[PDB]
Amino acid sequence: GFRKMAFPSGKVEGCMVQVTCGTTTLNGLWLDDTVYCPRHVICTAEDMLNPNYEDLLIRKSNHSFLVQAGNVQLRVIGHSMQNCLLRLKVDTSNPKTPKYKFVRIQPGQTFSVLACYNGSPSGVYQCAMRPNHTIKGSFLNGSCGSVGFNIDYDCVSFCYMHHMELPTGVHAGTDLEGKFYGPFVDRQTAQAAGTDTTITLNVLAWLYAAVINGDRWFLNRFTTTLNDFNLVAMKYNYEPLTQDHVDILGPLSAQTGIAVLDMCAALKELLQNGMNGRTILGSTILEDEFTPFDVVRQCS
Amino acid sequence: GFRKMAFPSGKVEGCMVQVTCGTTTLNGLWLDDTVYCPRHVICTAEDMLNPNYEDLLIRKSNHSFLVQAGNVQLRVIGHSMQNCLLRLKVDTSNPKTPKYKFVRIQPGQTFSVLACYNGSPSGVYQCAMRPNHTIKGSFLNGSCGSVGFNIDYDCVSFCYMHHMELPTGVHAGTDLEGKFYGPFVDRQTAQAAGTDTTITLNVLAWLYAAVINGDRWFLNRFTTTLNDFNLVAMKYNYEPLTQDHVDILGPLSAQTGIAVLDMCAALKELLQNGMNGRTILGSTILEDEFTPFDVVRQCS
Repeated sequence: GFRKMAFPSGKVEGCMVQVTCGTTTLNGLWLDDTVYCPRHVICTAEDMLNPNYEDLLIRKSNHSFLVQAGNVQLRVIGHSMQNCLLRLKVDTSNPKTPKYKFVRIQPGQTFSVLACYNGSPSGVYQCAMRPNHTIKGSFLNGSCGSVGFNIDYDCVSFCYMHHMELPTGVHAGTDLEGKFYGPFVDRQTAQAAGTDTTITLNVLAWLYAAVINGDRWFLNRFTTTLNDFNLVAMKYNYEPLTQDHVDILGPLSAQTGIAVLDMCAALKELLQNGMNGRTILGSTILEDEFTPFDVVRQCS
Repeated sequence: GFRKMAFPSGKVEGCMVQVTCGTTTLNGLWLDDTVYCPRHVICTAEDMLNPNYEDLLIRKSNHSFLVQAGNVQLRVIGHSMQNCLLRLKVDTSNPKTPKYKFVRIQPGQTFSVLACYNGSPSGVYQCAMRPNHTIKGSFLNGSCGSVGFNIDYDCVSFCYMHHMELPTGVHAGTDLEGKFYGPFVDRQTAQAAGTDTTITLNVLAWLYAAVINGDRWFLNRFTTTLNDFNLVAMKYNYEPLTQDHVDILGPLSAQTGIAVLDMCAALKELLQNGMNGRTILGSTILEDEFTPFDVVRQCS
């Protein structure tokens, strides 16, 4: 039917390093003469419950950080903290640094994650930021420091760095300025994901994709309004829709001829009676990790 | 719950080229001083119904093939045919050639596909060879020449090249010796996928993964035998199981303590009554594009 596709990972692979302090190793991101990694690399098992990061960091020598690219040591010559990241100054600029920028993404948006083990890339996956500010993700197990990204023609937009696994096994992390997505903290403490919800905009996008594919069976038999839509959505643990969501679906509506509120109607009826024994795009679930942007890029 | 992860694509990205003949463009694979591409690149719209490949090829000059790496022309200096592939000799060895080999995979096995547009990589996905020798794939739309692969530490095992879209929109292709998977032909003709089935071994693997994850709810309440298992499988359009499949599940059985025939029992009961309103690894479908090998690599 329709596959979740990740961005090609080559540009990011050449930026993955290992960073070791003491007995703790994780992944860092080497761009130009900086390596970024989770600041929790400086913690012992005992530090991790309530780490004095500022104190811990200022006590550390540059020599205490072992940064390896493959097997090659890059000497650190400065360290500073940025929110919940370390910015390590290294003695070599990465010759493989791509064109990049750093972006903070919004809940609901998608990105690719290059899962790594101690600086070795092992695989790539496509995911979304959940409304509860986690990633369901479930590979980032022990690959803290692994990064999430989007690629716009030649430019790499880094948007996530993995820091922690929460109790449910979902992943929590920061943007590349070191600011957590969601209310989580980089310590080993009592914290849980909020209740999650289904990304309604993304489901609508996927319903447009199904239309783009040639599916029309599920088109609405009745009209809805945004309010009446949101009463059902929520019974079904879907995120409520706003007019601004309605607008985002503009181009897809244009491409397909199926008005946005007609599609909201179709989703309401799919939820209440249609997805009983039926499939769309070959699937029995309503996919929510494709954005309107993703659908246009892949289905057009 | 559990994500399908593709291999990192960097090694393959640096091998993607565009090959043009006449008005037809597609992707080729540049390794050492050879470029491989679908031989149907030499066809016109009219050739494509019943192409005389041998004649077409022998009439062609080397100059008639435009091979571009990015925007850089590689001059072809010989062409020969290999089954349904062209092997073009080019004047430059790819400096980005990784360690590679070519393997033919079996139905049921998995691989990563780097989907490209006219030699530009656009995304990566993980899929399986269907029992009916197609890929459900649904991105390979206009990216003939795109390749499928597995990566074993440092070595790239190329196993697929995309050639055609069949009427259902599934993809058909060859191994890197140019031999089709399945009964398909590289012409525009009357040919269809066979009826497909569910990859039973892979579903069993995923049930082991669920156990590895901490799920035990679905464990069998009754015993089965291989024969009695295969009567149900088939009602449900699952591929029958053999003893050799039973054996392949050896290591997973070892790791989990759940005997293989106990897991077959659990699947039979999941099919007949358990997957009614319930989920495994967060999903309401029984996943069949993870092999026993994949599960060990990802869940261990």
